[PDB]
Amino acid sequence: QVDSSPGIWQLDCTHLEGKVILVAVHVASGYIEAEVIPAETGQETAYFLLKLAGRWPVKTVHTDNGSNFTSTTVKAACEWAGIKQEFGIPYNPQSQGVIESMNKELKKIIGQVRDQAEHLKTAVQMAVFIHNKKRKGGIGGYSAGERIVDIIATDIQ
Amino acid sequence: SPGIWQLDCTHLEGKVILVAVHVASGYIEAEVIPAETGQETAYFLLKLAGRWPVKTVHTDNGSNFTSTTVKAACEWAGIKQEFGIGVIESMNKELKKIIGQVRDQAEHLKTAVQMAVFIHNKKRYSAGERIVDIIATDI
Ligand SMILES: Cc1ccc(-c2c([C@H](OC(C)(C)C)C(=O)O)c(C)nc3ccccc23)cc1
Ligand SMILES: Cc1ccc(-c2c([C@H](OC(C)(C)C)C(=O)O)c(C)nc3ccccc23)cc1
Ligand SMILES: [Mg+2]
Ligand SMILES: [Mg+2]
Repeated sequence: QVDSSPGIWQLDCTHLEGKVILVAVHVASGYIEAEVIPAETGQETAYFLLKLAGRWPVKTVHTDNGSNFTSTTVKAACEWAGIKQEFGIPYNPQSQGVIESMNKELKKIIGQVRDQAEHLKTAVQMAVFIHNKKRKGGIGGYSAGERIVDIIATDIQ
Repeated sequence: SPGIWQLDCTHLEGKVILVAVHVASGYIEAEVIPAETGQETAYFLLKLAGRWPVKTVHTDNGSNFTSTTVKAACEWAGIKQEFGIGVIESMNKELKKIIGQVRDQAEHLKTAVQMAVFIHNKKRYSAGERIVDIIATDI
């Protein structure tokens, strides 16, 4: 029911200190990318999608019906880059549940490191690093950053 | 080799473009930064370090690259910095060539920069496929 194909991503906006955090999760691996955007608008979300599309083979982006995600400028970026958009209810279990859990875990890590940085965006990037490098499943287990690169490499191969 | 990166700043329309190149694959990441300072370069490095296993960053002697803030980000993330000692200079020349082709298609320079990064990394294996394979086979 939850699409874990190598090209599937879940995106959503979370909030802290009156600021907007655009977060993306590569569903199958748990790898995340986050950015603090000045406004919760299509222009900022489309620029974020353009950057994400340049690194990974993004085939599908699952979002809620938020005005920034359903905007013309996001549709133009997804269409230009060759990405499919799927809209669902905010926090729905099939297409928004993986990003819901990642946002909750991301906020927990930001709260731990917040003291270490002056700006929120810095603490957000420190928390993204900590999340993507954390090792899951036993001592010799792999991290999200290692899982994404392996999932995509074995998908190509 | 799997963790070696090169960083440099190029300029267009009075704006600063911070460009990273994964030497072994030709994969690039670029960002338009408001100022050519340590703060902007350290934030960019913090983002890059979160996706790829960056072991070394090679740069020139530019004040933004030799700053205490960049050193603090590299020390925190566990990255080694090397200064002086032309992969990024060829990538900055190719990136400007692609931006010039697509510049008409976008209003903002940053958008054209990201469109050019997409075109470069997907060209085709492609630079985007080479990085992911180099790192997966390294692991
Ligand atoms: C992991 C980490 C990296 C850099 C800093 C740092 C920051 C941070 O901001 C950015 C540069 C923009 C990343 C911040 O928000 O604290 C600042 C404003 N000045 C500094 C001065 C000296 C040493 C370090 C810094 C803090 C933590
Ligand atoms: C690949 C691509 C995606 C979106 C645009 C786009 C932009 C651009 O900016 C971002 C939204 C921030 C990407 C830009 O700089 O031209 C703007 C300001 N208005 C639009 C209106 C209608 C359709 C598209 C756009 C341009 C290129
Ligand atoms: Mg939402
Ligand atoms: Mg220079």
